[PDB]
Amino acid sequence: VRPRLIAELARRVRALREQLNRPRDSQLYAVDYETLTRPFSGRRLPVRAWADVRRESRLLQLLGRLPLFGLGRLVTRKSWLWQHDEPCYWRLTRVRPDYTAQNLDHGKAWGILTFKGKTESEAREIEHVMYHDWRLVPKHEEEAFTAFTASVPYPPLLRAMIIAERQKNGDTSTEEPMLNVQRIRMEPWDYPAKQEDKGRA
Amino acid sequence: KAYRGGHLTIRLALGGCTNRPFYRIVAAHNKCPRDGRFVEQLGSYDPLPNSHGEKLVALNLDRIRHWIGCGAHLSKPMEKLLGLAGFFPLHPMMITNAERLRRKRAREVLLASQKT
Amino acid sequence: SSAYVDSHKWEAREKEHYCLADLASLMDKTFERKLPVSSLTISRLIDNISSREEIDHAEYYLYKFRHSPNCWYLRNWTIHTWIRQCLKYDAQDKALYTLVNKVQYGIFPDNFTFNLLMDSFIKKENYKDALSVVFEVMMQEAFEVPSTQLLSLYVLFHCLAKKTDFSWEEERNFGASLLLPGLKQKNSVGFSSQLYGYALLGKVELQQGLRAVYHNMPLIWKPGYLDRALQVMEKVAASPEDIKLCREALDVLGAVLKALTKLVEQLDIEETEQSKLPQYLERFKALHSKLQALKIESEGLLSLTTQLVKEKLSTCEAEDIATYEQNLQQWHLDLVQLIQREQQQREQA
Amino acid sequence: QPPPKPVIVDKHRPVEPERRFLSPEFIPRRGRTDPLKFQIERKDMLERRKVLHIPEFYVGSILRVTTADPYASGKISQFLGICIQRSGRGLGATFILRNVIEGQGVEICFELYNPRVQEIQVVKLEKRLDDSLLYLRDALPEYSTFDVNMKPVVQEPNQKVPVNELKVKMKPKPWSKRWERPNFNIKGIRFDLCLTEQQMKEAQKWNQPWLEFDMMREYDTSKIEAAIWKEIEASKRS
Ligand SMILES: [Mg+2]
Repeated sequence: VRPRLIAELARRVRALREQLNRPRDSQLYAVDYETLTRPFSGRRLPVRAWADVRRESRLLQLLGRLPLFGLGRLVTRKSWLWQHDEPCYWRLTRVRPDYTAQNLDHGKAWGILTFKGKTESEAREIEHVMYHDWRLVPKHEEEAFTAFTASVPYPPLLRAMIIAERQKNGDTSTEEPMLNVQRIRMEPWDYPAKQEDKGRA
Repeated sequence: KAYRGGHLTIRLALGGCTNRPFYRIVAAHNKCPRDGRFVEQLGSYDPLPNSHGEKLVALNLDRIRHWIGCGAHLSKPMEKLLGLAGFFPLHPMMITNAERLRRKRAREVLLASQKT
Repeated sequence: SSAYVDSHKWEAREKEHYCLADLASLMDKTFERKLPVSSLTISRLIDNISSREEIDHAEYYLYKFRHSPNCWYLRNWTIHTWIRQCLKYDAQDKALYTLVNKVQYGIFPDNFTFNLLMDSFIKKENYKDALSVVFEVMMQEAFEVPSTQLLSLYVLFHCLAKKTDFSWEEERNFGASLLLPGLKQKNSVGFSSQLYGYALLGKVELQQGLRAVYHNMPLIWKPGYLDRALQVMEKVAASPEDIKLCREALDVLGAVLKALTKLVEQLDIEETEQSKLPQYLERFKALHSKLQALKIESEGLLSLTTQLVKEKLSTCEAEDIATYEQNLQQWHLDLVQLIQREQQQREQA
Repeated sequence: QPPPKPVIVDKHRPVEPERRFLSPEFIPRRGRTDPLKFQIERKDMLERRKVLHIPEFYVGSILRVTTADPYASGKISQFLGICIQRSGRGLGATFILRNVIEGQGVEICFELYNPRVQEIQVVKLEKRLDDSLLYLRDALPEYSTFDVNMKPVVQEPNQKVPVNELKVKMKPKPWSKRWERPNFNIKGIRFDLCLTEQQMKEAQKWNQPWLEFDMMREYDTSKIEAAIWKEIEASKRS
């Protein structure tokens, strides 16, 4: 068998150069509010977020106006609070801005979160930080804001199949068979996701 | 052919000449072509009626349950066929299509009553 | 309060005396090789500065540190070394510039240090600079401090000495800043200033909508600022003492002038504030009559009452200084560990 | 927002002050003639110096030159290159530049008082151990490979001249000038590698110590260079 070396050499060199001089956070997050197109990509923005990108600002721009980017300060998911009335927030624990940014308007930061007043015991990370959809809540109006408070039949064919099965078995079992649904954790769309799973250019 | 990632998916394969489709529900990878290779030929469907008028379809219940327990996603037309069968829940888009057709038919009958 | 203002310990405690040019060259090399650097270098630099252009070098290197791989630290004692180095050598233009573009430099003074700064402003007797600076403190959102009395003095004096009829930016800045000092729940002055701030915010909403209320200002989104004002006045009339000032007349003027004859953020079921204006004004007249039926002198000038605040001001200055000395000594305790931490590198070398 | 202003101040006292420097073409040649000729050509080149700046440089400095040529795109010609030597005296004084581009080595001889040259610029200012660097022809091309797009390396206004103490590798022996001899008194080349102990011992045959030990041939310059300083200051202030 003939081995090949230049292929692995090029793989190594490309990985090294990528990790070395990949485009920067702010560089690839920048947007021109007039044309609504990200530089380095030439892609247009979605119509639903055109207005948000025109009017509203970004999370790090909100956080740059207060010391230490406001550890423990009240920032809420505007999308969550428009999709539902209940309060939802982010117990931001760690923060790191990008040094190449001029206004320090980009970076990575996260901590514990809460959905519908349901806290979790893990400092898991944010979802969609770089959007123009972020709203900061002051230290006043905090407690009033953070205040918060069977089964289904089977399909007809499936239940008929089970009826015939247990009739062949010999037990009548007059009860209609059902499954559990309170166990099923049907989660809303907007429950966040992990960043390490999704890649980056 | 080892595909990058992908997943098992039961979907429709097309057979027969033009203007005579014959669908085949069959398990395969997400990345395979339409009539590409498969794993197990599960069931069939004919969208045209027979001499009696019936439209035929065959489903392999135990094997389909085995494949779902192993893990395989469903395509919208085949899961719609399953919902029509009743082994599977009915489709919300089908409900909406029926409701829209009924709204349109009521509107047309109203327009006809206005014209007459 | 010269004792509260000046302090010889800070200027005669732990001075380094390294070469300014050598520290400049070191920082330049480190920031040209763009590797991260500790705050010890900047601290020693600032402690060694004794000149105007040296403070300017510090400004440039602080900009570089903001744009350096690590800037979140921003140690309070380092920024206070900088603040002293600036204000003792009298660079008020530079101080104000940094403080206004904090996002460009990221200075974040604590309560006692900022109170020293504003006392120096009092001594030099300037008004517009202190006004802009208290707007920047409103941006900071730091008011759980004994400097709350100074902020109240400043705002209550400058809103009266303003002499500016129409200015939307400045009027929103006021209507937003007048709330935070009064949140300490102290007296008529406190909650009536809260009420007047609610009125100002409602006016700003009615005149330019709710967008600017929250876009570049951290505020709450409930459009019923007039409803909240009515609620406050109602609970006050129901309940203590109410030493009142005639800014209720300004509130009346605003309400009447607004009652006088694109993205939709408002909800459909909820009415339009334009159509609430009438019942707003009717309930406002109602609460006015209720208050005058229920304290109603309306002659005690609000800024004149802030000199009576100077007594408990001098009282709380005690624990203010105490906490300041605590912070100084604990800085000195935990900081010496970092000096030997830098010596660890030379020991390993 | 406006951008901040860069500021740097390093004030080590006995480093900043450098005193004077003369060009190698104001001084005349050993030959005999009336100093009136020198005075006239000097005042002419100074009346031209009032216009043209000729930024100070040395051999081994990288210079960029723009010249007005009658036939060219825009009738202007740009050229960047390493300075190999400064030759001639008076108005005819020239400097040589060299650069390898597209694998091929070009050299120019610029007259620094011609009017068709538009301006001079010092991208880098250095001094080599060898006063004349014509051995770069036989040297490897990578030593003379300098890019045109490189911007000027800004130097402090008053500092000593940087001298890069280095050595150079060379093409194999089939040369043109036979650089190994001692009459050239050059050191940048690496003949320890480029040739053998036997060949260097054979080359030291031509060693002539009486050249440098002799004392009647050299040319004392203090007098005439002082006079030149005087005349330069006079014509400048006038
Ligand atoms: Mg030859």
